[PDB]
Amino acid sequence: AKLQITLTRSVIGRPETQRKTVEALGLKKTNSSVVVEDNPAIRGQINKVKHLVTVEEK
Amino acid sequence: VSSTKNGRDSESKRLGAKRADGQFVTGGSILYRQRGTKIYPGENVGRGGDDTLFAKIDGVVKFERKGRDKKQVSVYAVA
Amino acid sequence: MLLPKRVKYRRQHRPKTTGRSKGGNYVTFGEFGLQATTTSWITSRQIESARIAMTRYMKRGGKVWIKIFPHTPYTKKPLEVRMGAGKGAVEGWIAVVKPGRILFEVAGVSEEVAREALRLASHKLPVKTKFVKREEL
Amino acid sequence: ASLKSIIRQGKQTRSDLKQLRKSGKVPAVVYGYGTKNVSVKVDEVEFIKVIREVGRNGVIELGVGSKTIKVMVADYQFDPLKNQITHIDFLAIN
RNA sequence: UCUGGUGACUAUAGCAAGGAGGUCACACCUGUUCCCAUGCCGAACACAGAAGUUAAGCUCCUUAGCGUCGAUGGUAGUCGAACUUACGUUCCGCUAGAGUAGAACGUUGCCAGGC
RNA sequence: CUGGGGCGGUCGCCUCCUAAAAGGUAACGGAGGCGCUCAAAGGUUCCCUCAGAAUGGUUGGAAAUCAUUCAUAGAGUGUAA
RNA sequence: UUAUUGGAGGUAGAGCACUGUUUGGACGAGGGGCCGGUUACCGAAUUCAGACAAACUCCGAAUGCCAAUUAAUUUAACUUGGGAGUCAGAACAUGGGUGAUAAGGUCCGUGUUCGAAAGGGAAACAGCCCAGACCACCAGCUAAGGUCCCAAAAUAUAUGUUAAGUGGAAAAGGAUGUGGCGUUGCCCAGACAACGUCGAGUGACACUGCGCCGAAAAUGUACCGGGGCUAAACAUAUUACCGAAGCUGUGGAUUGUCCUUUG
Repeated sequence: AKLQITLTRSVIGRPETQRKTVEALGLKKTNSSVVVEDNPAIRGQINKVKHLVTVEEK
Repeated sequence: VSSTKNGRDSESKRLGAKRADGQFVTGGSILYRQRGTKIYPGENVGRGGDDTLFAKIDGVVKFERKGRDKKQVSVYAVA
Repeated sequence: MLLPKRVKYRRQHRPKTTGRSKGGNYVTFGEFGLQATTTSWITSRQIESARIAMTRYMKRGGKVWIKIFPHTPYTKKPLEVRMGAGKGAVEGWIAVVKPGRILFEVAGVSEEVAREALRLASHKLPVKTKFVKREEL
Repeated sequence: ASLKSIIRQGKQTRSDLKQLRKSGKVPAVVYGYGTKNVSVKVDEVEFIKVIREVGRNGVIELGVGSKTIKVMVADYQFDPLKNQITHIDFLAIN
C-alpha cells in the first residue's frame, strides 16, 4: 500500500553514491520523512540504503 | 653507482567498444577499435584498414555470437 | 640447495600470504605427514635444515617426500643504501605455505619413530605444525 | 545399517548452515534412481558409526520422511583442519 | 514416407566400433580421340561412354568406447553492513572452477523426383 | 630530472606486465624494440595446405632426400612484443 | 537513483588444455656392466599420481561501465558571454608497486574526513567515532559513548568464567591451573597405589573458553586519567535512564517558491 520512510542516521561520512539515493528518495534532513507508494523500484532504493532509514507499513 | 635499463613505454591506444548494444547510430559511426579481429564484421558493417569496425547505414547495434567461439557486430535498419 | 635450473624472470612480485591452502592437503605418497597450521614463507635453507634433522633420526630406514619446492626468487639490496634506484639482486628462493598444506611425508617406520622424527623436523621451521595420518572414512 | 534423516526446507542461509554444523549435523543431498533430489540433514556420529560398520562401499537403509531408500555414499567433502565431515552425497542404487 | 540438391543451428550434430544396400540416385569404374592438363605421371583436372562391381565413398540399424554437453547440493571468492588490527570474525545478497547424477550415435526449412 | 647536491644514468616514438574483467592511471618499477625495408614482400584471378611425431629405407652426421599414418597452427607470416 | 532487459571485457578464485618450473613411480627404445648382451648406471620419450606462475589459461565470478523503456521517485544538465583562484597537499580504511609482508617512508587506484568545520566522545590529541552552529530561552527526545566517587545517569535484573589486579602493552616454546564438549580403554568377579588388606572409579585421545611462565633502562609512582575495584573485570541476554550547537517546542530576523488575504 503506502510506506513511511524516515532518515534516522546522518549522511556525512557516507559514500556519495548513497547520498544520491537518499536524495532521490526525497529525504532531506535527519529525522525528516516521506510517504510513498510501494513498488519494486522503491524497494530497491530502500534496500540500497537501509542502514540509514526505517520503514513503516502505512 | 647503480642504475636501471628499464624506463620506457608507449602511449596508450584507446581501444575497445565505442557504441552500445541496442543503441541507435548514424552512417559511419565507429563501433569497435582493435588489433586484428577479436570481433568480425557482420551485417551492414565494414572493416577498415586498421581493423576498425564501423556502421554502413543508420540503425541499431547488435553484438552476437558467430560460431562456437567467435563474435560479430551487425546494424539493422528500422528504428 | 633446492632451486630451479632456470626461470623466465629473475625479479618477481612477492606472493600473496592471506587465504587458505589451495591444494596438496592430503597424504598421498607415504602414511604420516606434517600439516601446517599457520602461514609463512619457507626459505630453502630451512627445508634442507629440517630434512637433514629428520633423515638422520630414522637411520636411513624409511623414505621421505618433500611436498614443497621453492619456485619464487626474492631480492634484497646491498648494505642499507638510499631508497629507489632499481630493484635489487636475487638472494634466495621461497615457497609459500598456508594452513592445511602438507610439508613432509614418511613411510616405512613405526608410528612412534615417525612422530619423533617429524617433531624433530618441526623445530627448524617458522610455522606451527601438526602430526597427521592418511585419511579414511 | 540404518540411518535416519530430516528434510531441510528451502533456502538455508549461510548462518543456518553454520549453526547446523555447530551441532553434530551434516548437510547432505540424495539423488538418483527412482527419486527426485531432496535436501536432507544427518547426524555426524551416527553416520560415522554406520560407515565404520558397512564399509566405504556399502548399502544403507536411509530413511527420508515416510520412505526408506537403499542408498550408497557417492562423495563427501572433508575439512582437513578441524577433522569433520561437512557434506555428503547419497546415490539411490535401484 | 525415401532419396537428392541447397540453407539455419555453440559437436546433444564429432571421431570409433559392429552390421546390412543398390540400374531410382550416387560413386568406384572404361579410355584418352577431341576441350583441357599435369615443375613428371589422364595420380589430380578436363572430355568422351556404360562392361562390371556394393568392395569402397555414401545411406539405414546397434553400441556411450573417446570427444562434446551438464544439473541439484556444497565449497572458494565477493557488493553492502557491523565488529575489529586479527596472515581476521559476524550478518545479508550474488554465486563459481573442479567433481557427481545425467543427456547425447542430431533437430529443422525450400525444391525436384519417387511414392 | 634527481628520495639533498655532485658523480653515474636518462630525455622522441612502438609493444607487453604493474593496471584492481570498459577507457585512463605513477616511481632512478619489471622486460624488449625503432630512426627502415619491398618493383614485389603491391593489385587481381585461379589453384594448394604445415611443423612435428611414428615406421621403413644407398649415402644416412640422430635428423639433409623419398614413401604411409596421425598431426589446429604446435608451422609460417620482411623486422620487437 | 532504483527495478527490469540487452551488451563489451578476462580481475578474484580455480585449473594444468598451451608456454615455463617441480616431486615420486612405472614402462619400454638407446649408450652402457660384462665375456656382443645379463645387471648397474646414464640420458631422451610415453605414461600414472601429485604440486607452482605479474608478463601461463580449457574456465571464470561479485562489482564497476555503456545503453533502452507510455516504468517509479527526484532536480538537475547543456550552450554562449563577463570575473576568478588553484598547479607544496595530510592522515585513516581498503586494492597494489618499491622497501626488509621496516618507517608518522615513498609512488599509483577507490572512498571518507581535515584543508575551508565549530559541537559530543576518544584523559589531553587538524585527519579516528557521532554530528554540519541564522539569533533568544533556567523547555523536551535521542546519537556515539556511558551510569561506585572525582563527574550527569543502574552499587540493576538474570545465568556463567577468571584468582592472574589478568583486566590495565609482546613470540617460538614450556607446564598435573581450572571450565565446556565428545570418542574410546580398564570397572565391584575387584582395577586404580601402597604393602593378603585396600572398596570404586580409573586412563588415553580429540576439541575448545579463560588464565600462568617465557617478560631487563635510564628525573618520580608512571599505558586502567586519579581514587579505588574480586566486581566497579569479561562472555551472553534483558530494559530503565543520562548524554550534542542533531531533531522537536515557543518567539524573532533575512531571502526565496508557491498560492494570493500581498498575506
